[PDB]
Amino acid sequence: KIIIYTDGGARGNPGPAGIGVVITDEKGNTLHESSAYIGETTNNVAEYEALIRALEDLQMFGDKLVDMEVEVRMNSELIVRQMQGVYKVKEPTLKEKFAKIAHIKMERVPNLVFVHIPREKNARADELVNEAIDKALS
Amino acid sequence: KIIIYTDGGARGNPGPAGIGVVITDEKGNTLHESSAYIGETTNNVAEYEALIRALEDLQMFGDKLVDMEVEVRMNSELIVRQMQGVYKVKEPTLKEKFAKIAHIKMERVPNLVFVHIPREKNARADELVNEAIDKALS
RNA sequence: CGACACCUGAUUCC
DNA sequence: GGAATCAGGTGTCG
Repeated sequence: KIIIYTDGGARGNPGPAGIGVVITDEKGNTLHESSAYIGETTNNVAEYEALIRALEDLQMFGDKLVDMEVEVRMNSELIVRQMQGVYKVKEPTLKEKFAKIAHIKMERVPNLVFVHIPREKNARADELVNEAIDKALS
Repeated sequence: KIIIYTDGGARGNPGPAGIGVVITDEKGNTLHESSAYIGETTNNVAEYEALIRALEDLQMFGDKLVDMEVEVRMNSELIVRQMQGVYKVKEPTLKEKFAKIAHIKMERVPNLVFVHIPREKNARADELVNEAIDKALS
Protein backbone atom coordinates (compact mmCIF):
# COMPACT_ATOMS: atom_id res chain seq x y z
CA LYS A 1 0.00 0.00 0.00
CA ILE A 2 1.28 3.43 -0.89
CA ILE A 3 0.50 6.51 1.03
CA ILE A 4 1.22 9.91 -0.34
CA TYR A 5 1.30 13.15 1.53
CA THR A 6 0.85 16.33 -0.43
CA ASP A 7 1.08 19.99 0.42
CA GLY A 8 1.14 23.43 -1.11
CA GLY A 9 1.35 27.03 -0.09
CA ALA A 10 1.16 30.43 -1.67
CA ARG A 11 2.46 33.53 0.03
CA GLY A 12 0.02 36.34 -0.35
CA ASN A 13 -2.57 34.20 -2.08
CA PRO A 14 -1.84 34.60 -4.87
CA GLY A 15 1.90 34.65 -4.44
CA PRO A 16 5.17 32.84 -4.31
CA ALA A 17 4.25 29.24 -4.06
CA GLY A 18 5.61 25.81 -3.40
CA ILE A 19 4.81 22.17 -3.28
CA GLY A 20 5.81 19.25 -1.14
CA VAL A 21 5.46 15.54 -1.48
CA VAL A 22 6.11 12.70 0.86
CA ILE A 23 5.74 9.14 -0.18
CA THR A 24 5.80 6.30 2.30
CA ASP A 25 4.80 2.71 2.56
CA GLU A 26 2.29 1.30 4.95
CA LYS A 27 4.77 1.29 7.80
CA GLY A 28 5.66 4.91 7.41
CA ASN A 29 9.05 4.53 5.87
CA THR A 30 9.76 7.45 3.59
CA LEU A 31 10.15 6.20 0.07
CA HIS A 32 10.59 9.59 -1.54
CA GLU A 33 10.41 13.33 -1.07
CA SER A 34 10.01 16.17 -3.51
CA SER A 35 10.12 19.88 -2.98
CA ALA A 36 9.65 22.59 -5.57
CA TYR A 37 8.99 26.25 -6.28
CA ILE A 38 6.21 26.83 -8.74
CA GLY A 39 6.16 30.58 -9.30
CA GLU A 40 3.31 32.77 -8.18
CA THR A 41 -0.02 31.02 -7.87
CA THR A 42 -3.15 30.70 -5.84
CA ASN A 43 -3.29 28.39 -2.89
CA ASN A 44 -5.61 26.02 -4.55
CA VAL A 45 -3.47 25.70 -7.62
CA ALA A 46 -0.54 24.92 -5.40
CA GLU A 47 -2.40 22.10 -3.81
CA TYR A 48 -3.20 20.70 -7.19
CA GLU A 49 0.33 21.01 -8.42
CA ALA A 50 1.57 19.16 -5.45
CA LEU A 51 -0.80 16.35 -6.19
CA ILE A 52 0.17 16.22 -9.80
CA ARG A 53 3.83 16.07 -8.97
CA ALA A 54 3.29 13.38 -6.45
CA LEU A 55 1.46 11.39 -9.04
CA GLU A 56 4.28 12.10 -11.42
CA ASP A 57 6.82 10.91 -8.93
CA LEU A 58 4.85 7.66 -8.62
CA GLN A 59 6.51 6.58 -11.80
CA MET A 60 9.95 6.45 -10.25
CA PHE A 61 8.54 3.21 -9.07
CA GLY A 62 8.55 1.56 -12.39
CA ASP A 63 5.99 2.01 -15.07
CA LYS A 64 5.33 -1.66 -15.47
CA LEU A 65 4.27 -2.50 -11.89
CA VAL A 66 0.88 -1.94 -10.26
CA ASP A 67 -2.57 -2.65 -8.80
CA MET A 68 -1.48 -1.87 -5.28
CA GLU A 69 -3.56 0.85 -3.67
CA VAL A 70 -2.59 4.46 -3.26
CA GLU A 71 -3.95 6.68 -0.54
CA VAL A 72 -3.37 10.32 -0.88
CA ARG A 73 -3.67 12.49 2.17
CA MET A 74 -3.67 16.23 2.05
CA ASN A 75 -4.59 19.12 4.27
CA SER A 76 -7.14 20.46 1.86
CA GLU A 77 -10.76 19.74 2.04
CA LEU A 78 -11.56 21.38 -1.30
CA ILE A 79 -9.28 19.36 -3.50
CA VAL A 80 -10.05 16.17 -1.65
CA ARG A 81 -13.79 16.51 -2.06
CA GLN A 82 -13.38 17.54 -5.64
CA MET A 83 -11.33 14.44 -6.16
CA GLN A 84 -14.03 12.51 -4.35
CA GLY A 85 -16.72 13.89 -6.59
CA VAL A 86 -18.37 15.34 -3.55
CA TYR A 87 -17.64 18.93 -4.47
CA LYS A 88 -17.90 20.31 -7.94
CA VAL A 89 -15.03 21.90 -9.73
CA LYS A 90 -15.99 25.22 -11.19
CA GLU A 91 -12.97 27.44 -11.48
CA PRO A 92 -11.43 27.05 -14.89
CA THR A 93 -7.79 26.71 -14.00
CA LEU A 94 -8.71 24.22 -11.32
CA LYS A 95 -10.75 22.37 -13.91
CA GLU A 96 -7.55 22.04 -15.86
CA LYS A 97 -5.65 20.44 -13.03
CA PHE A 98 -8.49 18.08 -12.39
CA ALA A 99 -8.44 16.98 -15.97
CA LYS A 100 -4.79 16.32 -15.75
CA ILE A 101 -5.22 14.28 -12.66
CA ALA A 102 -8.12 12.41 -14.11
CA HIS A 103 -6.05 11.55 -17.06
CA ILE A 104 -3.31 10.21 -14.90
CA LYS A 105 -5.63 8.06 -12.93
CA MET A 106 -6.96 6.54 -16.05
CA GLU A 107 -3.58 5.99 -17.60
CA ARG A 108 -1.42 4.94 -14.74
CA VAL A 109 -3.16 4.94 -11.37
CA PRO A 110 -6.64 3.44 -11.19
CA ASN A 111 -6.45 2.87 -7.44
CA LEU A 112 -6.38 6.33 -6.02
CA VAL A 113 -7.99 7.15 -2.72
CA PHE A 114 -8.07 10.56 -1.14
CA VAL A 115 -8.25 11.54 2.49
CA HIS A 116 -8.39 14.94 4.12
CA ILE A 117 -6.18 15.28 7.15
CA PRO A 118 -5.59 18.10 9.61
CA ARG A 119 -2.65 20.42 9.44
CA GLU A 120 -0.80 18.55 12.10
CA LYS A 121 -0.48 15.26 10.26
CA ASN A 122 1.36 16.96 7.42
CA ALA A 123 4.30 18.93 8.76
CA ARG A 124 6.91 17.33 6.59
CA ALA A 125 5.22 18.28 3.37
CA ASP A 126 4.65 21.73 4.68
CA GLU A 127 8.29 21.80 5.61
CA LEU A 128 9.08 20.93 2.05
CA VAL A 129 6.91 23.64 0.63
CA ASN A 130 8.56 26.26 2.73
CA GLU A 131 12.06 25.05 2.05
CA ALA A 132 11.37 25.63 -1.61
CA ILE A 133 9.82 29.01 -1.16
CA ASP A 134 12.51 30.37 1.14
CA LYS A 135 15.27 29.32 -1.15
CA ALA A 136 13.72 30.85 -4.21
CA LEU A 137 13.03 34.11 -2.51
CA SER A 138 16.50 34.24 -1.10
CA LYS B 1 -35.52 63.68 10.06
CA ILE B 2 -34.71 60.36 11.64
CA ILE B 3 -32.58 57.82 9.91
CA ILE B 4 -32.45 54.39 11.37
CA TYR B 5 -30.06 51.62 10.57
CA THR B 6 -31.09 48.07 11.12
CA ASP B 7 -29.35 44.77 11.08
CA GLY B 8 -29.63 41.14 11.89
CA GLY B 9 -27.73 37.95 11.54
CA ALA B 10 -28.14 34.34 12.50
CA ARG B 11 -25.20 32.00 12.65
CA GLY B 12 -26.12 28.74 11.02
CA ASN B 13 -29.46 29.96 9.73
CA PRO B 14 -31.10 29.01 11.97
CA GLY B 15 -28.68 29.63 14.81
CA PRO B 16 -27.47 32.11 17.39
CA ALA B 17 -28.87 35.40 16.36
CA GLY B 18 -28.66 39.08 17.03
CA ILE B 19 -29.93 42.52 16.20
CA GLY B 20 -28.28 45.88 15.69
CA VAL B 21 -29.77 49.36 15.66
CA VAL B 22 -28.32 52.82 14.92
CA ILE B 23 -30.45 55.93 15.00
CA THR B 24 -29.38 59.20 13.51
CA ASP B 25 -30.52 62.61 12.49
CA GLU B 26 -30.14 64.23 9.10
CA LYS B 27 -26.81 65.62 10.16
CA GLY B 28 -25.37 62.23 10.88
CA ASN B 29 -25.79 62.59 14.58
CA THR B 30 -26.05 59.32 16.43
CA LEU B 31 -29.04 59.58 18.74
CA HIS B 32 -29.16 56.01 20.03
CA GLU B 33 -27.73 52.56 19.62
CA SER B 34 -29.33 49.20 20.37
CA SER B 35 -27.95 45.73 20.32
CA ALA B 36 -29.17 42.36 21.55
CA TYR B 37 -28.84 38.59 21.47
CA ILE B 38 -32.16 37.08 20.63
CA GLY B 39 -31.57 33.36 20.76
CA GLU B 40 -31.48 31.07 17.75
CA THR B 41 -33.59 32.14 14.81
CA THR B 42 -33.66 32.48 11.07
CA ASN B 43 -31.87 35.16 9.21
CA ASN B 44 -35.11 36.78 8.22
CA VAL B 45 -36.65 36.80 11.66
CA ALA B 46 -33.56 38.53 12.94
CA GLU B 47 -33.98 41.31 10.44
CA TYR B 48 -37.59 41.95 11.45
CA GLU B 49 -36.74 41.93 15.10
CA ALA B 50 -34.17 44.59 14.60
CA LEU B 51 -36.82 46.66 12.89
CA ILE B 52 -39.19 46.02 15.71
CA ARG B 53 -36.62 46.93 18.27
CA ALA B 54 -35.73 50.01 16.33
CA LEU B 55 -39.31 51.17 16.30
CA GLU B 56 -39.45 50.51 20.03
CA ASP B 57 -36.39 52.56 20.70
CA LEU B 58 -37.97 55.39 18.73
CA GLN B 59 -40.05 56.37 21.69
CA MET B 60 -37.12 57.13 23.91
CA PHE B 61 -37.64 60.25 21.92
CA GLY B 62 -40.80 60.92 23.69
CA ASP B 63 -44.32 59.67 23.17
CA LYS B 64 -45.93 63.02 22.43
CA LEU B 65 -43.95 64.48 19.58
CA VAL B 66 -44.11 63.66 15.89
CA ASP B 67 -44.98 64.08 12.24
CA MET B 68 -41.29 64.28 11.49
CA GLU B 69 -40.12 61.79 8.91
CA VAL B 70 -38.46 58.46 9.48
CA GLU B 71 -36.39 56.56 7.02
CA VAL B 72 -35.37 53.02 7.64
CA ARG B 73 -32.25 51.92 5.90
CA MET B 74 -31.52 48.25 5.89
CA ASN B 75 -29.63 45.55 4.09
CA SER B 76 -32.57 43.26 3.33
CA GLU B 77 -34.49 43.36 0.11
CA LEU B 78 -37.00 40.92 1.46
CA ILE B 79 -38.05 43.01 4.35
CA VAL B 80 -37.77 46.31 2.66
CA ARG B 81 -39.84 45.14 -0.28
CA GLN B 82 -42.32 43.49 1.97
CA MET B 83 -42.75 46.69 3.88
CA GLN B 84 -43.08 48.52 0.63
CA GLY B 85 -45.89 46.34 -0.62
CA VAL B 86 -43.63 45.02 -3.33
CA TYR B 87 -43.45 41.53 -1.89
CA LYS B 88 -46.08 39.40 -0.33
CA VAL B 89 -45.46 38.13 3.09
CA LYS B 90 -46.27 34.45 3.32
CA GLU B 91 -44.31 32.65 5.94
CA PRO B 92 -46.31 32.51 9.12
CA THR B 93 -43.85 33.87 11.61
CA LEU B 94 -42.85 36.66 9.31
CA LYS B 95 -46.45 37.59 8.91
CA GLU B 96 -46.74 38.11 12.60
CA LYS B 97 -43.67 40.29 12.59
CA PHE B 98 -45.14 42.28 9.82
CA ALA B 99 -48.30 42.69 11.78
CA LYS B 100 -46.52 43.84 14.86
CA ILE B 101 -44.86 46.47 12.77
CA ALA B 102 -47.92 47.62 10.94
CA HIS B 103 -49.44 48.24 14.30
CA ILE B 104 -46.69 50.46 15.64
CA LYS B 105 -46.92 52.39 12.49
CA MET B 106 -50.64 52.55 13.09
CA GLU B 107 -50.29 53.82 16.62
CA ARG B 108 -47.16 55.86 16.49
CA VAL B 109 -45.06 56.27 13.39
CA PRO B 110 -47.00 57.27 10.31
CA ASN B 111 -44.21 58.86 8.32
CA LEU B 112 -42.21 55.67 7.89
CA VAL B 113 -40.19 54.91 4.83
CA PHE B 114 -37.93 52.10 3.76
CA VAL B 115 -34.71 51.98 1.76
CA HIS B 116 -32.62 49.00 0.79
CA ILE B 117 -28.89 49.39 1.11
CA PRO B 118 -25.68 47.51 0.35
CA ARG B 119 -23.74 45.43 2.80
CA GLU B 120 -20.89 47.85 2.96
CA LYS B 121 -22.89 50.81 4.24
CA ASN B 122 -24.31 49.00 7.25
CA ALA B 123 -21.14 48.26 9.16
CA ARG B 124 -21.96 49.85 12.47
CA ALA B 125 -25.29 48.13 12.81
CA ASP B 126 -23.62 44.91 11.76
CA GLU B 127 -20.98 45.50 14.39
CA LEU B 128 -23.67 45.57 16.96
CA VAL B 129 -25.22 42.36 15.79
CA ASN B 130 -21.96 40.56 16.11
CA GLU B 131 -20.99 42.25 19.31
CA ALA B 132 -24.18 40.99 20.88
CA ILE B 133 -23.84 37.47 19.56
CA ASP B 134 -20.23 37.20 20.48
CA LYS B 135 -20.94 38.28 23.97
CA ALA B 136 -23.73 35.80 24.32
CA LEU B 137 -21.61 32.94 23.12
CA SER B 138 -18.90 33.94 25.47
C1' C C 1 -34.28 30.93 -13.57
C1' G C 2 -33.29 35.30 -10.73
C1' A C 3 -32.99 39.04 -6.33
C1' C C 4 -31.50 39.98 -1.39
C1' A C 5 -29.96 38.04 2.93
C1' C C 6 -27.98 34.48 6.44
C1' C C 7 -24.21 31.84 6.86
C1' U C 8 -21.17 27.09 7.02
C1' G C 9 -16.59 23.94 5.72
C1' A C 10 -11.53 23.80 4.21
C1' U C 11 -7.26 26.15 2.73
C1' U C 12 -3.87 30.04 1.77
C1' C C 13 -1.93 33.60 4.09
C1' C C 14 -1.13 39.23 5.72
C1' DG D 1 -7.15 42.76 13.72
C1' DG D 2 -7.49 41.81 8.36
C1' DA D 3 -8.30 39.43 3.01
C1' DA D 4 -8.23 35.93 -0.84
C1' DT D 5 -8.94 31.04 -2.98
C1' DC D 6 -12.52 27.74 -3.41
C1' DA D 7 -16.58 24.95 -2.08
C1' DG D 8 -21.47 23.64 0.76
C1' DG D 9 -26.45 25.05 2.00
C1' DT D 10 -30.81 27.72 4.07
C1' DG D 11 -34.30 31.69 4.63
C1' DT D 12 -37.71 34.20 1.85
C1' DC D 13 -39.20 36.65 -2.05
C1' DG D 14 -40.08 37.11 -7.78
